[PDB]
Amino acid sequence: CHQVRGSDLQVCLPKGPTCCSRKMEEKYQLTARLNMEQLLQSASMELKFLIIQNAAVFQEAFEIVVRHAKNYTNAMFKNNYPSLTPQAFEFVGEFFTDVSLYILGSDINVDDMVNELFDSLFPVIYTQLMNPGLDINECLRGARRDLKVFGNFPKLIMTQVSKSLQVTRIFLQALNLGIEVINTTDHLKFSKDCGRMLTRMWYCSYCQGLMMVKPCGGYCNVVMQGCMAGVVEIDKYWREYILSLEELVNGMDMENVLLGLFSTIHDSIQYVQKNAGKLTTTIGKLCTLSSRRRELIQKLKSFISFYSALPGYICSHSPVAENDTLCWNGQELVERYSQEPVVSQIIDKLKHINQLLRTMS
Ligand SMILES: *[C@@H]1O[C@H](CO)[C@@H](O)[C@H](O)[C@H]1NC(C)=O
Ligand SMILES: *[C@@H]1O[C@H](CO)[C@@H](O)[C@H](O)[C@H]1NC(C)=O
Repeated sequence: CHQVRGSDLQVCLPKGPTCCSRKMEEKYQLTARLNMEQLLQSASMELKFLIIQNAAVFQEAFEIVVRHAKNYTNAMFKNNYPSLTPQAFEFVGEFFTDVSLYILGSDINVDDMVNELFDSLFPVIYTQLMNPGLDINECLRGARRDLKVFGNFPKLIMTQVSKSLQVTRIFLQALNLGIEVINTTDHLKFSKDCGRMLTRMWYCSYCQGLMMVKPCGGYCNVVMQGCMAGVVEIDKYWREYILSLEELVNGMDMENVLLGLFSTIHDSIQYVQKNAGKLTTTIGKLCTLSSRRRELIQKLKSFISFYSALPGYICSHSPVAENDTLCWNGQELVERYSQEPVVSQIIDKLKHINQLLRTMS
């Protein structure tokens, strides 16, 4: 043994003498772990950055659309229903606040936003528009629904906005989930047998005192196919996630729906006032964007074989003798080579988001 870069070892199969002890064997084991990790990192980096890019852009683009709709809706109220301000400035803000929250994954029930909106809207219509001239607020909030003053305008808005806010939410959910599974890949822990085999493949030749010999490609594939056995099962679910995503995008907006809200609300106010006469009395008694989507799907399809091409990536981006001549077989230099929990969580997450994508478009 010159420079290197009995027997009681536990990894390197000792044909006879050996250059390395049990302690240098443990060194070689940890550097195999570090090496596999770096390689997995490099495999997943470009795809990870792609989805990180678009998740950040699309989130702001959608946030811009909500802010613009809020101000337009606020301005339309200020201009057409000044008697309803400043109260309108408050329930419009309440609604679009929940819009963004619902878009970004918060537990928000759409039927509320609409119902809270109309529950807040009706008392100020009654007091300021229908019968001009504080303790009686809660009665009017209850009579709004008990007397169905807006007809089916709330249901109409409910379906108008729930369909458009659901697709936008799920699109952001799927982008962030892809980041989360791909980022999990470079942290995948493998079996101890795989680690011992990786050590034999990459480093045990130095223990026999060889300097330039590389492992056989065939030996690398048998080793890698054995290491990535659970990982390759993820391929079919990843391909369905890509295709389901491509389905959603080809089917697509939220701007028109949210911009159109004031028009629908205004007609709902007109409906109510068509009944002010009798309604007062009873209440008296009672009381390039699309271009970005395309380019993302284009780049995303180029990575559709990520999990199936992964073992080949590790073998090709490490020194191997793909020729299978004068190569290291794990225990001797040969002339020609002859012969889950975390994974299941990735599966489950891909299954869940793939249902959500399917049943949308
Ligand atoms: C548009 O709406 C958003 C809502 O948060 C607000 O921050 C922004 O200042 C508005 N722009 C105006 C009022 O010019
Ligand atoms: C990636 O995974 C690591 C470890 O699991 C975690 O610390 C990090 O926050 C994750 N990053 C993203 C963007 O998911």
